[PDB]
Amino acid sequence: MVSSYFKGILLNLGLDEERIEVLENKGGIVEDEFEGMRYLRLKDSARSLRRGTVVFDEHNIILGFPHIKRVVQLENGIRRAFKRKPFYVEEKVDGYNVRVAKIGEKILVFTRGGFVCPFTTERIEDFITLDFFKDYPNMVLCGEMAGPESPYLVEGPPYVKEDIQFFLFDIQEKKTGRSLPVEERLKLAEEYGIPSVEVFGLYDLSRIDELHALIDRLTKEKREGIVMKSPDMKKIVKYVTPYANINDIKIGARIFFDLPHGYFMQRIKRLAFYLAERKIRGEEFDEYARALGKVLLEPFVESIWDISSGDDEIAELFTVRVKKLETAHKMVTHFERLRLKIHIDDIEVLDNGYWRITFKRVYPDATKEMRELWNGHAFV
Amino acid sequence: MVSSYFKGILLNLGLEERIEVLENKGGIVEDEFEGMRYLRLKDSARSLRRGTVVFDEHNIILGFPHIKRVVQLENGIRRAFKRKPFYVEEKVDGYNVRVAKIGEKILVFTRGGFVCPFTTERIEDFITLDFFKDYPNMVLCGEMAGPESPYLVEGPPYVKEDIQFFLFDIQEKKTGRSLPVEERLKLAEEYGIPSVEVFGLYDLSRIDELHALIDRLTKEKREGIVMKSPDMKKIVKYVTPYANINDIKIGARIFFDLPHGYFMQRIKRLAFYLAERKIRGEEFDEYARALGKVLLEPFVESIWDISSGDDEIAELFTVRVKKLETAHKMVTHFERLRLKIHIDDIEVLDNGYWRITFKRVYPDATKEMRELWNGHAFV
Ligand SMILES: [Mg+2]
Ligand SMILES: [Mg+2]
Ligand SMILES: [Mg+2]
Ligand SMILES: [Mg+2]
Repeated sequence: MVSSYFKGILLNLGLDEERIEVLENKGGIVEDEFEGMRYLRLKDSARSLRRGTVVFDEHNIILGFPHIKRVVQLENGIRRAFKRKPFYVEEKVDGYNVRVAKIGEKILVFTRGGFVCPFTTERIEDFITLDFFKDYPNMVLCGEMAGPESPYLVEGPPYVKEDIQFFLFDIQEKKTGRSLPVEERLKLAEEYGIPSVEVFGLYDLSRIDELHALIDRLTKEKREGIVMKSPDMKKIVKYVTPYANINDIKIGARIFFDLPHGYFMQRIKRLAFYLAERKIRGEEFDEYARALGKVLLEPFVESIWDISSGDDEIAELFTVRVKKLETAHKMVTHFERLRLKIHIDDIEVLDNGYWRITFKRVYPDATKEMRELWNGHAFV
Repeated sequence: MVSSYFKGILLNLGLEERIEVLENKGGIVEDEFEGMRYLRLKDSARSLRRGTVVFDEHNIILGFPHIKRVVQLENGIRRAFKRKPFYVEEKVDGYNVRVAKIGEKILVFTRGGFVCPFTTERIEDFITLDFFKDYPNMVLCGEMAGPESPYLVEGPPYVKEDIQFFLFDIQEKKTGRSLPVEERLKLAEEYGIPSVEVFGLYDLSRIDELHALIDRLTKEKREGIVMKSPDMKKIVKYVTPYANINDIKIGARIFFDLPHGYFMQRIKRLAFYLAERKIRGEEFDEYARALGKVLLEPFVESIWDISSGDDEIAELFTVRVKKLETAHKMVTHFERLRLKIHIDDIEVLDNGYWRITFKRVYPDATKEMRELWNGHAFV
């Protein structure tokens, strides 16, 4: 299933031969390839090797990016995680996660599951300079790709007016995955001109009222929230705005079916805890209640009306810019391997010579369930 | 674990290897009420649904079948009934009971096959027993519904106190076969058995009057309808937007540890009603405000509750009983069902009945809600 070459490295990393075989049998480790380079991808977690870890050889091991725990009550979440000790507060940028690393003679960009993104890898030199990897070839840039022309999202931060951008939020060591302290990472980002998430400053529990004011401002500005980090990067907690929760519901409600478990309920819970913590009442409360009802029902009702007349499927349209037409071809192939039903809907050349590719992703299982229900299917 | 007497009947009913798996896994269990032992089917086995109870070779009470719902009324009718006629009955919001003569006793069973000590002791208050003198092999299936219920905190608006029985089926022992609608209604009248309201005989061509009926039931805070072919072979339910919104209001006080999809299924049902009826503008906005309010207001109120104090999320509800012993039997029964319920208040009514106020607490929902309020971090 997977070569003993890769199993050999997993052993040198301390993994047990018996565990390696179980992972191989269950598909928890799989082989993949990008432009001729073979690598092992961890679909499941293995000891200190997180999901999304990729292995090319004994040195080129890129650990998966760790999950970040959330709090839904900000003040008490800070007291529990940080006590009264200081922490950095960074913008949580709404995009997709990437890890950028020098592998052999190539710069590869890995998405969260450990796939090489052909779009982001081809265009990485538009978003960052590569001087960093000349000096720090054993280091991994971790960041968010975010913007209005994204291959993976249909929303983004409001200050990105076109195309897509990189926002550094961590620098990690190969093989160990160890994060540099915040201050060192920011010094490297400035030294190399690497675009960074916005750092709002150093805060602590005693400054909770300013943090609430920050959340309210990010809400009005249609931004997602914050990530709180101890200076040594050992404690990390996220917290999202009510806008993030309401807009996610709006986007998701067009599809409604076949979404991750709890997608809607978790966000309703996050809204209720925000409303409780901030003691919002009266007319202000009613505005949130009306907004929640609207984003649950209006996009869903609109899709029911759509699927009730015709053979059209529920779809999302999105665009990206590419330098070479071949890249668009590589994306369609990549989208299929990821089991997504995506095709090219439109192509245009821009005034700067980039191709603007409009993709259409359809949701056939969600469409089928919605249409069967509309056509009167009876269920227990 | 389970007697060879009961396993023998299960075999005579068509179930031998499956019987042993059921015994080992606890899918069939033995129970007892006032000295009568019976087998209860905790899981379904072939044509024997969950809630089937077995006392002997003859006294077999089949579990009540699930009823499929439609969320799009006009197309659901076209699919289920085509253009053939069907009866339309009120769906009464209560709990399901099966009433049967077992030996010399009249026992009342809830959906899972437990004898309800409350409904069994008081059954003569809700129905007459003449029916079982003439039809001892028949089972009355009905809804117990009202403002003083042991199992619900809502009920139909036209029941002003206590609780009432509403007949909706008459089934044969052992076979579970339902009598045709017209025959069940004639029996209900002959024996004075209270019935669910029958709105009449409808068909697809009368879909606009059915919509008008739904709108009236919503305005009157009633749950919906059950549609039945005259031979009882095709049965479909459809609930009002009020039922969906009020269920959410009730559930949102607790939010956690509820059945999977409890909220999402009702939002789905709300959306299909709004689509089918082409509701728009201000009328649409009223439904969106109502949905937002019932999701958030009870939930926020409970967060405020658990944030100031050490109290647990609780529901208060009352019932009337004739004997205090009955209240004692209910507390014991509630514990056996793994519910944290205790007696909060007791009073004697002007008619000599005891009104018992129970308090059910929700320790698992309370703990999760409180941990979240106290800043617990989670993936
Ligand atoms: Mg994100
Ligand atoms: Mg979002
Ligand atoms: Mg019911
Ligand atoms: Mg109800």
